[PDB]
Formats: sequence, structure tokens, C-alpha cells
Amino acid sequence: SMVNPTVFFDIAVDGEPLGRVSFELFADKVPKTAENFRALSTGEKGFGYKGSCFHRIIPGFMCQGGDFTRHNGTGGKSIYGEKFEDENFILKHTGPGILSMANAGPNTNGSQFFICTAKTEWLDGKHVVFGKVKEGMNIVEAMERFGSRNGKTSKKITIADCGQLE
Amino acid sequence: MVNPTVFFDIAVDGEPLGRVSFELFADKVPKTAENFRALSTGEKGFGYKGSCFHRIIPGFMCQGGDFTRHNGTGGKSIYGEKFEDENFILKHTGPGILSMANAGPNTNGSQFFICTAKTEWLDGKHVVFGKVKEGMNIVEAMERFGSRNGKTSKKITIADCGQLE
Amino acid sequence: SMTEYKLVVVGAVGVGKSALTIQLIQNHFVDEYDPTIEDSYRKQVVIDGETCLLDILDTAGQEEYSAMRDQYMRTGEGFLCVFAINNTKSFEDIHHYREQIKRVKDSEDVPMVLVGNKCDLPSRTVDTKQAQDLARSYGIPFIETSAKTRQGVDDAFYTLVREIRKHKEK
Amino acid sequence: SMTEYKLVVVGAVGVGKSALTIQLIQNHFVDEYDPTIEDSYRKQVVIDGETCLLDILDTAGQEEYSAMRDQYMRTGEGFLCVFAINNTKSFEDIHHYREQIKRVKDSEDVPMVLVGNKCDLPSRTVDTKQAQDLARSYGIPFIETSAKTRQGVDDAFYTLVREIRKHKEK
Ligand SMILES: CCn1c(-c2cccnc2[C@H](C)OC)c2c3cc(ccc31)-c1cccc(c1)C[C@H](NC(=O)[C@H](C(C)C)N(C)C(C)=O)C(=O)N1CCC[C@H](N1)C(=O)OCC(C)(C)C2
Ligand SMILES: CCn1c(-c2cccnc2[C@H](C)OC)c2c3cc(ccc31)-c1cccc(c1)C[C@H](NC(=O)[C@H](C(C)C)N(C)C(C)=O)C(=O)N1CCC[C@H](N1)C(=O)OCC(C)(C)C2
Ligand SMILES: Nc1nc2c(ncn2[C@@H]2O[C@H](COP(=O)(O)OP(=O)(O)NP(=O)(O)O)[C@@H](O)[C@H]2O)c(=O)[nH]1
Ligand SMILES: Nc1nc2c(ncn2[C@@H]2O[C@H](COP(=O)(O)OP(=O)(O)NP(=O)(O)O)[C@@H](O)[C@H]2O)c(=O)[nH]1
Ligand SMILES: [Cl-]
Ligand SMILES: [Cl-]
Ligand SMILES: [Mg+2]
Ligand SMILES: [Mg+2]
Repeated sequence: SMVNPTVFFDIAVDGEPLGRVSFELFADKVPKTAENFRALSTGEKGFGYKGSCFHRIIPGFMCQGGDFTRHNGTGGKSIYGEKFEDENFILKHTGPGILSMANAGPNTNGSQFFICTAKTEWLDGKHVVFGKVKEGMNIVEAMERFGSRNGKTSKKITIADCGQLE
Repeated sequence: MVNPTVFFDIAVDGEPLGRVSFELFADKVPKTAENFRALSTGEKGFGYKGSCFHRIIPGFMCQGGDFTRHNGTGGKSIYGEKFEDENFILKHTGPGILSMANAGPNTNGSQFFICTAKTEWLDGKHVVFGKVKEGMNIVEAMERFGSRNGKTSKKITIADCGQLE
Repeated sequence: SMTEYKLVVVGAVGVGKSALTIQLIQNHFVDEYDPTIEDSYRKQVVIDGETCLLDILDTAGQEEYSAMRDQYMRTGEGFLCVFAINNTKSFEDIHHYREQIKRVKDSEDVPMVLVGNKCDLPSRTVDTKQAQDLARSYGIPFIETSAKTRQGVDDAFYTLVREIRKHKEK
Repeated sequence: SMTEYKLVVVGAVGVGKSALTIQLIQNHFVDEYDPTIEDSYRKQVVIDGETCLLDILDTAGQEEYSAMRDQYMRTGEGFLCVFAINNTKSFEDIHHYREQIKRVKDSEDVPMVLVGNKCDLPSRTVDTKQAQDLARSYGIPFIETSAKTRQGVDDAFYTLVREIRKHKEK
């Protein structure tokens, strides 16, 4: 992109490299939410996604991660504070690869996010969409296989490294 | 002579939990007691050391002893893959009874179970040949790692085993 | 002989549905929160001298996915309606869960028990009388519980089985 | 809206009850044997355009514990009765399951499907015609399956759903 930043995750399975996933962050349309995810991916504020886990993976739906504070699917924090408001609902959950904010109700964005593996249109207007997988959707498909119907994963899926690409 | 005693040092994901010792009723069930004794010392070149309590069901028993397939399906005796039911003199009277697992008549190998309650419906089908001497509290701890379907919440193994003087 | 009962645990997020269920099934409690998607358990018990299998469906507190939640209520025979005694909103939420069960099951008389959980905590906002008054208005039992101390846990589930058996006598 | 179906998988030790269930649910097969005590699964599927929630009880092949086995039959809505095509005794056992289901349900009309599993193996001892004739004599469907190649697996479970639907809508 000429305008939107690209960030990457190197995904690991019980510490073994699985592959790289890269994302286009839609700073052009969702700037505050995109900037949070970008900064959490570089770690430039002194905290962020590196080392954290995809704690909930449900085949046919999504891969969810981003709790680097409680490390158990309950926590999260943004670069703006513990939570920030829903910025806009301009973009929709249109299919696999959409990157969107997890939340616990209105205006509770932190750091948790999910990567859709299918269209999830019932989340439109409730979760802020802010990016998409650029490269590595096959790696997301490979992660999906470690999930289960209740989200529990059979091996530990982590963000072994992450950062911003030029 | 004095019935032999054997010990298991039980571990949880490799960390010691505690010791269970057993009296083997060689006076009443000699062939079956001798198999378990020899498998506990390893003196034939194979046996229980390192193997798992793969099936633990609270209210009933802790089952283990598959040192050949390591998945609850295997095991072998010192007499061959299987040996006959020796006698049914002793019964599954209460917690601590040590008895042979099997897949039907005359199929004793190495798998065994420790009762955590009376299991009288097994009388006449599984050969009872020993009992816990010391360490029922360790067997009670093992039981807490089990579940309805027998799968354990952590891996329970015989980290060491042998014969006491 | 034996019977079997399909019990469904409902109530707002964080009230202790799972902690209650885990006490019944696994006899322990941890402070760590593990948010539910859906879990099911089975346990054999004796209640009033009669052996039964309990099928327990531990539901998430979230209110979306009405098609799935309607199915939970169609198949369920009795409902534990859980609130936390230090969460007034969770107590206010109870009437919603109850109206949903009545509409899905096409009945004003569905086996249910009102459960006021977290009674070990010193931060109560819902008093016992408020909850007893609500349970009386529904014609259902109220049981106070603590998943942490195990107080009332067996009683809540066994009372629900008793309510199902009473309903079946009609 | 959806509909839930309570399926129970029965048959002699080692005939492939679990392998069939795991192929339906998880779309894989392994040669390694994990002997069952009891397992239960839930899976949402679309069958003939209708959304179905399949509750599958995967029973052990052992023949003791009649109180528990009877309860499986009382609660179950339809039965997948499995034998293996290279296990003559498992085929000879089938009539015991039909007799027990009819006794517990007190009915001669219970949804069931006869399944001849392991049809990929070249060690057949039970002819297809023998099994077809037995199923015809019970008035129930028969299908050959392979949990290894996936031949017939969806069709066996979906046929059982269709038998339950017919019984309930009659
Ligand atoms: C009825 C069963 N059922 C289903 C469902 C629906 C239809 C068919 N089949 C099923 C499942 C397979 O049947 C077992 C879903 C589902 C979702 C939940 C609970 C039960 C569910 C559920 C539970 C807790 C939180 C959330 C959802 C929202 C969550 N928030 C938090 O995790 C925060 C955190 C960010 C602080 N916490 C922890 C709290 C408490 O809020 C969030 O933002 N997302 C990001 C977006 C996808 C979403 N998770 C999620 O997991 O959807 C799973 C999904 C898509 C399958 C829907
Ligand atoms: C109906 C549910 N159900 C119950 C039951 C009964 C009443 C109430 N609630 C339940 C459970 C809690 O409800 C889920 C039982 C039970 C037992 C089995 C299957 C289902 C069961 C079962 C399954 C396979 C093998 C055996 C039992 C016998 C086994 N043999 C092998 O493992 C060999 C091995 C030695 C080569 N293999 C692998 C093969 C295939 O033969 C053996 O010798 N023992 C040593 C003696 C206790 C016994 N296991 C065992 O586990 O009993 C569990 C028990 C006591 C709870 C009974
Ligand atoms: N002190 C105390 N804490 C409790 C009690 N019951 C639950 N908790 C705590 O409350 C939190 C939420 O409990 P949990 O059972 O997960 O709640 P839930 O209703 O299942 N939540 P969900 O809707 O997400 O599935 C956990 O931290 C748990 O330890 C109780 O009786 N006392
Ligand atoms: N070739 C082949 N092997 C199969 C097939 N189905 C099962 N098996 C094999 O047969 C063995 C027993 O299968 P399993 O599903 O565990 O049988 P079960 O009927 O569930 N046994 P249990 O009564 O102990 O629960 C396993 O080694 C499995 O791989 C099949 O269709 N083809
Ligand atoms: Cl959701
Ligand atoms: Cl048994
Ligand atoms: Mg819960
Ligand atoms: Mg099986």
C-alpha cells in the first residue's frame, strides 16, 4: 500500500516456527484502531503482542489472540489506556482474513483481536474492522487446525516475533 | 515364606508425588504375584519402570501397566503375552486391592489396577493378587487426576519401582 | 434403575456458572477466570435415593446467537439461573433468562432454581430477601452458593433435579 | 431454527465406533486404537438444507454394566449399530443390540441403522447380502462404511437422522 502500514507476526506452535502472517492495517479509514495495532506489533511503547498467544481458535470462524497482560484471554490494553471507544463501523466482516477488534461490549477495545476464517457478518456494527491478512493466509488456515469447537487449542500457538514491514 | 513387597515411586509430569508399596499374595496366588514382582524389579529386561497409569476413574480404580505400546492397549507377562486366570480366591473388597486387568478370560499380561472402592462386580473375572501396604494417601492423590472417561489431567507414571527387603 | 436429566446453567457473564459446574464435577475452585464458549459434563449421583445421570450444559453468559441459545433451552429439562450477590445487574438480568426459557419451551412452569452465587464475598449488593422475593414470585426455589467454599453447590443442582421430578408428576 | 438429535453409537469391541465418530466430527482417521470408556460430542451440520445439532454418544463395546447401557438406550433417539465386515462375531452380536433397544424402549419401532464398517479391508468374513437381509428383516437401513477411506460415514449418520425425523413426524 502507498498509505496503510504493514505489520507481521511470526507464528509458532509449541515454540516451533509455523510461518509468517502479514497484515495491511487500514489507517486510511480506521486510523486510531490501526495505530494501536501497529504500535503493539512493533512494541515501541514498551509492551505489545510479542510472545502472546492465540488463546481461542474455533475452526470455521476465527483465530483470536492479543492478551499480553493477563495471558489467559481475559486481559488486554491499548496504547491509549486500558480501553478505547469503537472508532467507526465503516468496514464489515466480509470473509476470511479480516482483522477486527475483540471486545466485551461497546467501547471496550484493548489489544485482543481476531482474524476471521469465514464471513462473520453478525459481528458487523459490534466489532471494529481495521485490517486484513496480506500474506500468509495459508498460515492462518494452518493455525485454525489446532483449534476446537470451544476454542481451546491442542498446542500453544504464539506470536514468536512481530514488527512492521516497509 | 513372607509375601514379597514391592514399591512404585509415582510421578506427575516427572515430579515425585510419593511412594506406594504393595504386599503381593504369593502365598495364595503365586504365579500372578511372581509376574508382578518380576515386572516391578525389571529383572527379565522389561517391566513397569517408566510406564503410565493411563486410566484413572474416580470412585473406582487406577489402572496402568502398558509398557509395550504405551497407550493402554498393550503389556506382556513374564510367561508370554498372556497367562491364564490363576484362581479367584480373593475378592475386590475395598480400597487398595491390587488386581489384574484383562480383555476377557485368561488374558492376563501386565496391566493391573488398584481399587479405590469396593468393586465386587469384578469378583470372579479379575484375579486379585495383592494390596496396598503403605501409601493409600498417594493412591488417593492419583485418583484426583482422573475423570469419568479415565483420561488424566496430568501424566501419572511409575518413575521407579522395585522390590523391598 | 436410573434416570437422566439435562441441566442447563445460565446467567450473566462472570457470575460463576463454570465455577459452580467445576465444583460439582471436579471438586475444586480456582480464582482464574476462563471465559466459556460452551462445555458439557456428565456425572452419576443419587438424589432422594434415586440414581441419575446429570448432563450439565455450561453456557456462556453472552446473549447473542439466539438460534443456538433457543436450542439450549428446547433440549434442557431444567435451568440453573445464576446471578452473583455482588452484581446487581446480574440479578436484574434474571427475568430475561426466565422469559426466554418460558417462550422457547411454551410454558409458564419450567423447572428452574434461582442461584445467588459468590456468597463468600464481603461486597454484597443483592440481599437475600430481594432474591427470595423474586424466587417466590416465580414459584421456584432460591439457593445461595459459593463455588469458592463449595457451600450450596450440590444443593443447587440436586434441588433442580427435584424440581424436574416434581414437574414430571403433573 | 435448528433441531437437535441424540445419536448413540453401539457395537462390539473394536468394530470402529470411535473411528466412525471421529471421522464424522474431526474428518481424520488413525490406525492407533484408543479403547473407549464413554465419550460425547456435539456438532452442528446441515442435513437436507436443515440445520441440525448432532449429540453423539460414543459407547464402549463391552457388554457389562447393564444399568448404564440401558440408560444410554432410554435417552438415545437413534442408534448406529455397528459391526465390522471382517468380524463375524460382531455381526452375530447385532441382534442382541436390537433386542436390548426394543426391550428398554418397549417398542418395535426405534430409529436405527445397521452399519458394516471396515469395508476397505480385504479380509471380509460377513457378506453384504447377509447384512442387507438382516436389516430388511428389521425394517431398518443398512450401509457399509470405512472410517479409513470415509466411504459412507456422513451417509450413515445422516440416514440415522432421517430415521429419527420420520419417527418423530409420523
Ligand atoms: C453459542 C455458542 N457460541 C458461538 C457459536 C455461535 C454459532 C454457532 N456455533 C457457536 C459455537 C461454535 O458453538 C459452541 C459463538 C460464541 C461466542 C461466545 C460464547 C459462546 C458462543 C463468546 C464468549 C465470550 C466472549 C465473546 C464471545 C466475545 C469475545 N470477547 C472476549 O473474548 C472478551 C475479551 C476480549 C476481554 N471476553 C473474555 C469477554 C468475556 O467478553 C470477542 O470479542 N470475540 C471476537 C469475535 C468472535 C468471538 N470472540 C467468538 O469467540 O465467537 C465464537 C463464535 C463465532 C463461534 C460465536
Ligand atoms: C458403561 C461405562 N463404563 C463403566 C461404568 C460403569 C458403571 C458406572 N459408571 C461407569 C463409567 C464411570 O461411566 C463412564 C465402566 C466401564 C469399563 C469399560 C467401558 C465402559 C465402562 C471398559 C472398557 C475397556 C476395557 C475394560 C473396561 C476392562 C479393562 N481392560 C482393558 O483395559 C484391556 C487391556 C487390559 C488390554 N482393554 C484395552 C480391552 C479393550 O479389554 C480392565 O481390565 N479394567 C480393570 C478393571 C476396571 C476396568 N478396566 C475399568 O476401567 O472399569 C471402569 C468402571 C469400573 C468405571 C466400569
Ligand atoms: N469469590 C468467589 N469468586 C467466584 C465464585 N464463583 C466464581 N468466582 C470467580 O468469578 C470469576 C468468574 O467465574 P466463572 O465461573 O468463570 O463465571 P461464568 O459465569 O462461567 N462466566 P462466562 O459467562 O464467561 O462463562 C472467576 O474469577 C471465578 O473464580 C464464588 O462463589 N466466589
Ligand atoms: N481399516 C480400517 N480400520 C478401522 C476402521 N474403523 C476402525 N478401524 C480400526 O479398528 C481399531 C478399533 O477402532 P475403534 O474405533 O477404536 O473401535 P471401537 O468400536 O470404538 N472400540 P471400543 O469398543 O474399545 O470403543 C483401530 O485400530 C482403528 O484404526 C475402518 O473403517 N477401516
Ligand atoms: Cl461474539
Ligand atoms: Cl470392567
Ligand atoms: Mg463460564
Ligand atoms: Mg471406541
